[PDB]
Amino acid sequence: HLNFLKKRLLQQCETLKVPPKKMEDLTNVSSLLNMERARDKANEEGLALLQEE
Amino acid sequence: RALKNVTVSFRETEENAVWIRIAWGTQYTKPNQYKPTYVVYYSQTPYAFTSSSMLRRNTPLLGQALTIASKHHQIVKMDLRSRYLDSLKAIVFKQYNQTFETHN
Repeated sequence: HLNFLKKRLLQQCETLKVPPKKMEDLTNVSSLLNMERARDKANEEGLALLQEE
Repeated sequence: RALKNVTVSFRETEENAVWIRIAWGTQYTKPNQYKPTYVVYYSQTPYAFTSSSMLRRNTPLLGQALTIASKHHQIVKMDLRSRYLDSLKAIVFKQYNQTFETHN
């Protein structure tokens, strides 16, 4: 029954329509988030130092 | 204080010369060791030689650093480029003619 309802949900997702969007694979979500957090902090502190000077 | 990541290496040799190797970088990149910049400075003289490798992006910053560290006010570039450093040294210091007439 689980595989049956899974295939049924696959069909229901196939019949659905949605405006297009774009992204990449799901394995690199947390890594990219951490890199973006680090880059944001670095850019913020650099901009703060430059502004103080 | 201008940039964030930058490597500077000094070498003080006789003939009153200081060799400076600079590896450039910014707040979001690491210093690039493949494209360095070489500077030869002569103490207490208004002249300094540089290797034209990548300073086209950071020329005003290098000029400011040179004119501040050496206690000067202005800096300008001469219309004299050459691959032979000794020839430039002899021409700029105008010591290519070393013959003087004397009876002694």
